[PDB]
Amino acid sequence: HWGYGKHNGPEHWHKDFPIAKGERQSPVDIDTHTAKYDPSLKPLSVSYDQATSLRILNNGHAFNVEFDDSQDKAVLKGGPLDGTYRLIQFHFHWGSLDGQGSEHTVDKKKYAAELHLVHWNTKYGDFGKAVQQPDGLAVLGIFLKVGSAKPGLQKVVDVLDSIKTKGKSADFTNFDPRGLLPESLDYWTYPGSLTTPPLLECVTWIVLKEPISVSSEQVLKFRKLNFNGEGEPEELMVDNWRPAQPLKNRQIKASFK
Ligand SMILES: N#CCCN(CCc1ccccc1)CC(=O)N(CCc1ccccc1)CCc1ccc(S(N)(=O)=O)cc1
Ligand SMILES: [Zn+2]
Repeated sequence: HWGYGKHNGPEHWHKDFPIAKGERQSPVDIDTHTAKYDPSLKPLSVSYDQATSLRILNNGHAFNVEFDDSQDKAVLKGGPLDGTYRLIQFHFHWGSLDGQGSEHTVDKKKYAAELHLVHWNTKYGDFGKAVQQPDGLAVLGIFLKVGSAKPGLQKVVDVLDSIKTKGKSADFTNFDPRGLLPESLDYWTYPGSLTTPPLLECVTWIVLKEPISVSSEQVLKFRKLNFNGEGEPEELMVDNWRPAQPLKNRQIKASFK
């Protein structure tokens, strides 16, 4: 099955998922000099005060912090979006070294990791229906660079020992995702896709310009996770990122001058 290795990685995905070579694939390189300021874009509205986290899961490709999305509790609105998008989960992509790990790049620069806060358009009723729609999802992407620790990330870091291997989950209630945001909500936006199989072209990408800083020790703990299940040979969960895909007939818009 698909993964991030030599024999099942991104260059192989198109055989099972031909949309891998489609017209609106993600991630992409964000060329900052070519992105155009769009004064029509509204400020983002991130309303996470009532978020209800439930569980953290190692799914064999990353780890997901899952939320209760059966009501409008933590929602994303505004910016390029029409309607209300409910937070369902967040996860990260990261590298084996501090100079790689992000999926999006900025003027070809790779960050150490990238956080994805995944939201779905409530007009489609459930997440499975939303992924079948060109405007079904909104993913808020946030770059991580290595420097000072992010205090709001530590509760995630400290539970990773309990979900080392594929298929392990742990209770993860009362986690506040507002502690993972940078100061500025300035962003770039473009129409794209899920960055893993099934690579569905259902995502409005909103990528924040300002990275958050995490410590070397925090990212080192991400790198102790495993792709494998328990009782299988250890394969470290590192370099779980897809590289930049062709922009094709798309324009990246900036919320800021
Ligand atoms: N069992 C099992 C796992 C099944 N998942 C969903 C469970 C679900 C939840 C609500 C309603 C229906 C189904 C599957 C699941 O999540 N994805 C697969 C596509 C999908 C979505 C919904 C239904 C079928 C397939 C999305 C995974 C995904 C990939 C990449 C990014 S990224 N890097 O672009 O942000 C974000 C999220
Ligand atoms: Zn992702």
